[PDB]
Amino acid sequence: MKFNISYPLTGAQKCIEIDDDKKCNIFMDKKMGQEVEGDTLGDEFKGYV
Amino acid sequence: RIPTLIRNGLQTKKRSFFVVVGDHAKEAIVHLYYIMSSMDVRQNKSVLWAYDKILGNTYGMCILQDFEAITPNILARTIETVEGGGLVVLLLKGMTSLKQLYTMTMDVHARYRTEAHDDVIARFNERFLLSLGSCESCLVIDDELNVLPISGGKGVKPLPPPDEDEVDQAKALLTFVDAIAEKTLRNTVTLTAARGRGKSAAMGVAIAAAVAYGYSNIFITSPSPENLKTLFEFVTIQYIRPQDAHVLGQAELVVIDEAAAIPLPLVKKLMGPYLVFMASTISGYEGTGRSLSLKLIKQLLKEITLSEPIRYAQGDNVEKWLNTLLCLDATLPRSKISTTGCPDPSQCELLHVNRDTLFSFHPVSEKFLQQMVALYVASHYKNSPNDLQLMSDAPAHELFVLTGPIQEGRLPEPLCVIQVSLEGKDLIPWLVSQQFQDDEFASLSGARIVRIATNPDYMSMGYGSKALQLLVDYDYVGVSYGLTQQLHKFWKRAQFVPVYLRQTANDLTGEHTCVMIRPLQDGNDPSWLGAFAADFHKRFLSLLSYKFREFPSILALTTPFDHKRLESYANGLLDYHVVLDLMPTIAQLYFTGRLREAVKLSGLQQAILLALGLQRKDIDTLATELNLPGSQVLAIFMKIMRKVTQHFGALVSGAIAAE
Amino acid sequence: TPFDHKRLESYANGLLDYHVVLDLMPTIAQLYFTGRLREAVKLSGLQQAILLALGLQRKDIDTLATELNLPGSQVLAIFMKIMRKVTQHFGALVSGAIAAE
Repeated sequence: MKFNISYPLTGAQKCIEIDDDKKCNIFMDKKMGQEVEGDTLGDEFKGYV
Repeated sequence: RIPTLIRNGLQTKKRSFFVVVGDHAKEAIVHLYYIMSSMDVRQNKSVLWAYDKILGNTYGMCILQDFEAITPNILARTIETVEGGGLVVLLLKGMTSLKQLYTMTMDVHARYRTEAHDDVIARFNERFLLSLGSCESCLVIDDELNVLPISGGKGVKPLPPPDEDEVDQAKALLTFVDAIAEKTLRNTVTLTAARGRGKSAAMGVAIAAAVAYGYSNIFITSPSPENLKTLFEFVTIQYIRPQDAHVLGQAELVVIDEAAAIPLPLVKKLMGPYLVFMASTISGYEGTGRSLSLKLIKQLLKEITLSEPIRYAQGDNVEKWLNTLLCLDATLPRSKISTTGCPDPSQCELLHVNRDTLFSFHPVSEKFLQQMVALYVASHYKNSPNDLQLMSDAPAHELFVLTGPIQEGRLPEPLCVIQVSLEGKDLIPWLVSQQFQDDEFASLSGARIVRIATNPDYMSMGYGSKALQLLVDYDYVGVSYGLTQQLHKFWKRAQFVPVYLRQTANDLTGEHTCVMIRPLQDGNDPSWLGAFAADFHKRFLSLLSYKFREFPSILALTTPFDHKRLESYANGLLDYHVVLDLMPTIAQLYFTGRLREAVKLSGLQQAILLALGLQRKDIDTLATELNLPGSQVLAIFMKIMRKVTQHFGALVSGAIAAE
Repeated sequence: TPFDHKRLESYANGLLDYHVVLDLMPTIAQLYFTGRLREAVKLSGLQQAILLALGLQRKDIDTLATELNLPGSQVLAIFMKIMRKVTQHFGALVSGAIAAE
């Protein structure tokens, strides 16, 4: 699942490729615009919403 | 121009490597557009663009975009797919700049290196240049080359005409295969070959060739699937996977596709009840090491091999290129090509060498590393170039070799090798934090022993441990292996401590993967080892029950932390088994929880948590009862966990969720 | 529990069957958790490692008979003996009385 992550405040357009299955598993069965806890990305996203 | 040359190529049944090197837009993109219109084996070609699903199909022409990154496995696989007259267009960065290219520009494909930023991988570029430069076979088109000379092509140009391309199998199908004799007729045959040899097609023939009623009925099994498609398409073929296969015995002749991939225990039992054709791919990407193949064969075998490719003519320069680039060649197990080779006699000597050996070509050169690679690669059940790239460019790669007599420039072969891969700051450095308790575990550094191998002639000498000692000799060392009572003691004897025992039997080995650490520094690494080890201690009952196999965790040997773990499942992505087993933190939580632990709460998917954790009810079963669409089950489990924690302590859970 | 002790003695001292005491963890598994002994390779609760391999591992009767090198039927006897040993280690005086009456 590829990610088009935008950052309001500044106008930051970034694209992340997340191949491993285990991480994305949190987006499954979630509705549009819900609050994501991007800690299922221990990598560069340590404590993100 | 090249279009004429393309005509020759398809007639010959060969393929060629066309390298476009230059500016991304300039040489790469525009030329690709031009080539597509121009090069028409058929009108144009399929020109599949790669930047596993693809294999059954074949395509005329393709493009591999290495401009940013080069994933070698993908390159090798892509070539195997290409039809006769096809051209593989490799898109490269400016040639002068390519080796260094990779740094800020970096090899993006650096998923081998996995540093924060991608890097150079010069060595690989150097090896690549060597093979490419060696002969005329590959066409190099560089930018700023107004005109590129094309050897071959219409008119007189370089390319000695091969014969028009258009018996080995037939000799094999029933023929070598007629197993009737004073010796048993029923036996096990094992046909091995490189990819594209026709192993499957060969295996398909026997299916009908034996007729239901008539010759007889057949059967087929395979690991995680593999393209079942060719065999059967060439085929009564029916398929029940090995485990399900374990059910009842109907057939006269069993066929197992790439059995090497299947667990020895399961495989052996099955071979006993019937007569079989054993197929296995070697000498390629995702093949099986020939060293392991022999050990596997020994367990029995009538083995046969097929040398020529169905899809192309032998001598196809594209294929030669990839083999050489990838270091497909196996020779060291039987023997080395030199005065020495084959067994490595003499006293074994332990020594370490760095990556730098890669560039120099003299004593200690490309050859030493190449030899080490061949040995480790050969001994593994699966072979992969990712390993090769890692060995070449990746930082944090350290090797130790056990070599036989050394004197002049040329001496005998290596007895053993150890490949350490720093990790930290995949496999030992990705999971200790996902699976373990400290969020921080990912931060330190350690060297995983990715691969260790001792020549079979030399084994049980102690060289293996000798290798490890040399590694430590001059935060910790780690290893992950399929758990075996035997292998564990080896590592334990090595001074490793058992860290983790996962849930899923290795698909290949059939044993559960365990992880162990050899603490180098006391500051935090022995701490992480001991802490995990203790955690495993608490978990032990949980794991054994969960295993199903329910193997007790001996490991190499004869709470507030739980709250954190629990929050991680509830608040975040951590998976169920990690928290769950029979009773890690999750079951622990259910015991305590007053809630629906039972029909709803506890820990797991079903009654959401309890029915899976306590009951061992199926995911499908609770999805129906709970009335979830699937995937949602995990979500519900997480929600259930959150609820229980809140009931236990609202304030504590809030803080944990927060940070 | 004290009731567990009685049940446990009944398996060790008498004829009560394994499943009755055993399940994943009735008194028998309960005993293995507590028992320091061979609960693992030998002790615990069940036939295999005598007790543990069957109770914890779910190993087959046939499998442990070979490892343990028992003729069959004897496995149960060994399980019983293993249970007796664990109880004694826990409390010698208590077990003696229970065996007695």
